[PDB]
Amino acid sequence: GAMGSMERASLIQKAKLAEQAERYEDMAAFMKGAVEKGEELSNEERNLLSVAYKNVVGGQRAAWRVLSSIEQKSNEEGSEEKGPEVREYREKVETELQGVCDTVLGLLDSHLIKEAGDAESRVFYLKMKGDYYRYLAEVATGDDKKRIIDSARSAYQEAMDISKKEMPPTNPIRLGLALNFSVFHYEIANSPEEAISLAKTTFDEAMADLHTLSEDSYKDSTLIMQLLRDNLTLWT
Amino acid sequence: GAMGSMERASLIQKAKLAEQAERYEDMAAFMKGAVEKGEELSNEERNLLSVAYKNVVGGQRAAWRVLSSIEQKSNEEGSEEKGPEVREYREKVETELQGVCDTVLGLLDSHLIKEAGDAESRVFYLKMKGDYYRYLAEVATGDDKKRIIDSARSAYQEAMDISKKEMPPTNPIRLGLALNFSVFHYEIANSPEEAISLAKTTFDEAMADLHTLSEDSYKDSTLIMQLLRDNLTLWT
Amino acid sequence: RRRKSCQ
Amino acid sequence: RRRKSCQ
Ligand SMILES: *Cc1ccc(C(=O)N(C)CCS*)cc1F
Ligand SMILES: *Cc1ccc(C(=O)N(C)CCS*)cc1F
Ligand SMILES: [Cl-]
Ligand SMILES: [Cl-]
Ligand SMILES: [Mg+2]
Ligand SMILES: [Mg+2]
Ligand SMILES: [Mg+2]
Ligand SMILES: [Mg+2]
Ligand SMILES: [Mg+2]
Ligand SMILES: [Mg+2]
Repeated sequence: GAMGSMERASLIQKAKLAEQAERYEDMAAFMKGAVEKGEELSNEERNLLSVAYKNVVGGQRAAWRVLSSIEQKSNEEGSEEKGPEVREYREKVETELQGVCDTVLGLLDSHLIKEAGDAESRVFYLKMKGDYYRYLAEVATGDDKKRIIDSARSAYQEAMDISKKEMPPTNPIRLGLALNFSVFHYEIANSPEEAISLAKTTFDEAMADLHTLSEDSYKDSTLIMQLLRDNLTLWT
Repeated sequence: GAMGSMERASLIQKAKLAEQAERYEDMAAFMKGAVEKGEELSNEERNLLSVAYKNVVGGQRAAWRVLSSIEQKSNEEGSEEKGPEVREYREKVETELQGVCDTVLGLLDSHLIKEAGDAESRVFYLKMKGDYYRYLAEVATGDDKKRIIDSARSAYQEAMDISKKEMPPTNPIRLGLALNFSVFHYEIANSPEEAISLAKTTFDEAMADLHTLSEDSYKDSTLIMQLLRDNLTLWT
Repeated sequence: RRRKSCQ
Repeated sequence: RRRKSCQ
C-alpha cells in the first residue's frame, strides 16, 4: 500500500523515530510497510512491530472501556433516555479496534507465522495472534464469540507447547506469553483457577532457573516475574 | 463533509464522550462538524472546540519538537550521515500540524469570527486565531515567516484591545489571552521584555480586582494568575 | 488496580 | 521547566 515505495530500512528507521515521538499510529504504519516487504523480521524488528500495535490498540481498548461503562450506566433503571449516540460512538470505536486487530492478524497470517521457524520468532508471533484474538474477544457479544475465544486459546496453546520444549523457563517471551495466557484464562475464559495455577507455576519455575543467568538476564526475567506476582496478589 | 448527516446536538454529545475517552481527534472532527452547521457556538461549545484542537495540535507540536531536536543533532559536526529519513519524517509531522492549524483558521474565517459580536466570543476566537498562527510560526522557516508572525500579533492585538475595553481584568479569557500573547512576545517575536511587562501588568491588575469576585470566580482567576507567575519566575 | 498483561 | 501557555 502507501509504504510500497519506501525502502525497508527507511521504514524501520522511521518506526524508531515515531516511537521516540510517541507517534504510535505512524509507527504501526511504518512497521506494517516493513512486514509487507516480505522478508522475515529480526528480534528488534519484531519488538518494534509489537510495541507499535500494542500502543495503538491499547488506546482504542481504553477508550472502548470508557464508552462501554457510560453505555452500561445509560441502561440502568432510572437513567434518562439520551438517544442512540452513546451506542453509536462505542460502536465506532469498537469497529476501529476490530479493524486494527484484523490488520495485525492479517500480517501474522500473510505470512509472518508460516515463515517463522526458530522458537523465539514462532512463539512471539503465536503469542501476538492469541493477544489480538483476545482483544477481539473483549468486545465480542455475538454468535462468533466462542470461536474468537477458541482462536485465542489455540494460538496461545501452540505458543506454550513450543516455549516449554524449546525455551528456558526464564526466557522473557515464554514469561510474557504465560502472563498473557493467564490473563486470558482469568478474564476471557472464566477460568480463574487455571489463571492462578499458570501464573504460580510459571513464577516458581522461573525462580528456580534464575541462578543460571547473567545480571542483565536476571533483571529482564525478574521484571516479568513481578508482573506475574502482581496478578497473583490481585487474584488471591 | 463527513459530519454533514449528523445532528448538531449529536455532534456536541459525541464530542463530550470523545473528551471523556481521550479521543481528541474524534472530538475535533465532531466539533468541526458542529461549527459547519452554521449556527453560533455557546460558551461551553467554544470550550469544547478549543479543548479538542489544542489537544490534537499539542500532540503534533510535541512530536515535531522531538523530531526537530534529532534533526538538529544530525547536522552537528561529527554526526554520521543517516540519509533523508529524519528530515522527511519531521516534514511529514510538520505538514500534518500545518494542516490542523489551517483547518482551525478556516473555521474561524468561515464564519465564526464575523458572526461573533459579544466580547466573550469575539475575544475567544481572536485569541484562537493568534494561537494557531503562533503554532504555524513555531515551524516557519521561510519567506512567509514574517507575515505569519504578524498575523498572530494582529489577532492577539485586536483581542487585547477588546478585552481591555469590555472585560474585567480577572476575566479568565482576558487572562488566558494575556498569558498566550506574553508567550508569543517571549519566544516568537524575540521580545522578552514585552513578555515580562505584559505578564506582570496582567497579574497585578487581576490581583487588584480579586476583591470583587465570588469564591468560585476567585478560584478560576487565581489559577490562571499562577500560570503568569510561573512564567515570570522562569523568565526573571 | 488493573491486572497486568505484557506491555 | 517549559513555560506555560493556556491549556
Ligand atoms: C512478547 C513479549 C514478551 C516479553 C516482553 C518483555 O520483555 N517485557 C519487559 C514486556 C512485559 S512481558 C515483551 C514482549 F513483547
Ligand atoms: C481561551 C481560554 C482562556 C482561559 C481558559 C481557562 O480558564 N483555563 C483554566 C485554561 C488556562 S488559561 C481556557 C481557555 F480556553
Ligand atoms: Cl459515531
Ligand atoms: Cl515520512
Ligand atoms: Mg529495496
Ligand atoms: Mg524462516
Ligand atoms: Mg532453546
Ligand atoms: Mg438539524
Ligand atoms: Mg452574533
Ligand atoms: Mg463586560
